[PDB]
Amino acid sequence: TCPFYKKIPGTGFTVDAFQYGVVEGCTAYFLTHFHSDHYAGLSKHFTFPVYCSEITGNLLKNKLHVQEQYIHPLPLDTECIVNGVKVVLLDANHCPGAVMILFYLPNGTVILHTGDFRADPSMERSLLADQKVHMLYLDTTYCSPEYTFPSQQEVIRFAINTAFEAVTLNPHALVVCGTYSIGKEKVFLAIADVLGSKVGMSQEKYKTLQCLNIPEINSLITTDMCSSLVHLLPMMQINFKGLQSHLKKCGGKYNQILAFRPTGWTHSNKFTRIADVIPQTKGNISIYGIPYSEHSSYLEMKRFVQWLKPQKIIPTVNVGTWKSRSTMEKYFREWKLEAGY
Ligand code: NI
Repeated sequence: TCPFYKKIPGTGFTVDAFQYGVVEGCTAYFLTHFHSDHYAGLSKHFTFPVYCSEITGNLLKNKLHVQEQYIHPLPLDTECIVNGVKVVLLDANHCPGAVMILFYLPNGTVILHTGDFRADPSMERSLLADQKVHMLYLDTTYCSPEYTFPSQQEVIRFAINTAFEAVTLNPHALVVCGTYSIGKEKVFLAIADVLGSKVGMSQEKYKTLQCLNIPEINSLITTDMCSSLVHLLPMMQINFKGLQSHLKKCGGKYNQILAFRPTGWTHSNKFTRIADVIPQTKGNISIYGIPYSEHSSYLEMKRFVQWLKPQKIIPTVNVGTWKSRSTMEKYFREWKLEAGY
């Protein structure tokens, strides 16, 4: 059955709760973003109302084939009414179309659900600042002090300079970026822009990108692999064997590959800075690991929560074991004692 952390008290609303069949009492199902864990169970066979951003609605319509009658897209930063209750969708700074939801309950309680988010100080000057938030449903993916990572902009700068140098040294080098879902598009778009190229990709991936309301998108991406010097492949193919194999397929138009694997955190965040990063190399193929994160680091998460000062925190990630929950509760109490709420 639907866990309590996916239910919004004193409404018949749920959030990211599509895998439990019909939820008893639920009149509106919210979807924060189009990542398979959160949408799990949604298909063309679903027949209840789904509330979401416009981008998330495009994806539901075109990729999952959910019938149009059940998709209720809402604009961002706008007070809207859903089944008699005031809501606001906010940018979550996660992947394209990802939202946080602010719920103003009839009794006067205010609840923020973050979805998946990368906390940022620009969130301290949104509609959130206008009133007290009593309960927070929090993306706790990286809720432990070891999880540090650079800014998105540091990582992009590094990727840009690396790619430009390599293709100026060898104009027959191909650049490859690994991918498995939406998110982290700035990586391949910024590399292509510095090389004066479109991004080449499969038909299914192009169809996904064509849903995301990216300005001038038709000038940036193509299905003609031949005509482009940046290619997207599945993350699973970003290894020496998969990359040599792809290079054979391109028809000797290229004689070298430089590849990037955007990952989350991995244990080499604890020593290295982004400027020290060096690739793994085998012959004419080099693979760079770059920690481009779309989740809050420990410090960004802590800052956001200490500003917000919620009366109760409800974790939404790593809640499956008591050890994890216990560990998280310890950090929440520390934050509260330091900040005086
Ligand atoms: Ni996500």
